[PDB]
Amino acid sequence: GLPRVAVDLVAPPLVHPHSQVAAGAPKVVQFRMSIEEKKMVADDDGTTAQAMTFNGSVPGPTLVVHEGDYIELTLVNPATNSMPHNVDFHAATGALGGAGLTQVVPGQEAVLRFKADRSGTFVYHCAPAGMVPWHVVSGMNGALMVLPRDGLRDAAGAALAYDRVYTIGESDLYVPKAADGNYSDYPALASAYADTVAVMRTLTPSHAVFNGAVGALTGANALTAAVGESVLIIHSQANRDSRPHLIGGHGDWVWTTGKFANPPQLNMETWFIPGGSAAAALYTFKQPGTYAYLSHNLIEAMELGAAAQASVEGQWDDDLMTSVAAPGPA
Ligand SMILES: [Cu+2]
Ligand SMILES: [Cu+2]
Repeated sequence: GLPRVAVDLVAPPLVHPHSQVAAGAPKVVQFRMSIEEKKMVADDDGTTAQAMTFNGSVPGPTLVVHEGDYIELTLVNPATNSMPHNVDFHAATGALGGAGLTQVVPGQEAVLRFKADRSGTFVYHCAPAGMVPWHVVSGMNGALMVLPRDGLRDAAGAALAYDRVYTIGESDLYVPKAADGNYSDYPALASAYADTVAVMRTLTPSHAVFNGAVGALTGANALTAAVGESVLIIHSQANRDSRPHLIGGHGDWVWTTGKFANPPQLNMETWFIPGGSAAAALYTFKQPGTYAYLSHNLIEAMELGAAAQASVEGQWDDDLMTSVAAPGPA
């Protein structure tokens, strides 16, 4: 040289713691882680896944820181576981972131560282190579954151714150288934892876868720818171896207993317885220119750898952518302 520281861690959702613102210164821271893977479951048924894551968871844791510172871481892976991992982151720169370096494987571880710177929230995440895615888716991753320183614121410136936171894451896833358908388962892882891837491719897823598962957150777991317060948430895723958212518520513020620187825106519703990344947112618450957271789409958330838741518490018122018446027628 510166110172360283360481831281711790925791888981888711938651975161851891821381513161925101511161013163312180830167430184470194540391852381560690571980891764784981595982397986688981896712848802418830059971378913588961495996896953992966870182620690464990888903898602892863886250871381935171611131811106510147650186861271460291370480891573581881273980052994046990297986695978490897690583881571991437987001954030840172280079390588990628770281991744390469880281790677680781298983056992181983490583560480780384870176620175942171930137711121816111962113895522881481795995991867490884091939694977990455697977990972891332598974788971993983877461876120871271850163824141610134010162713280936151618105647109214107013113310131713102928251319290718381938471975270968530888412895742997505894927697973596967067977033939018958258923778914497947496985154990281992690887076986698973292959287937896853295938578924993734386708894309778608398965588932988504947130954290892881478904438920987771828721118840217990778921988350928481218260018414018033514020818261923151963150878321894441890675891958894817888513968106877220928451428911018731718204956112317030935112951122978305996340870163822171720117512105935121316011218210828203838802947112977104993217895937990868994360974111964141814131818221617160018112018323119470529960718530838821978631995404919205628803378906995815518811268906797948994503878502968741947261718771718251417280018181119521019535016025616002019522019823017146119631229804128825016577
Ligand atoms: Cu991994
Ligand atoms: Cu990435």
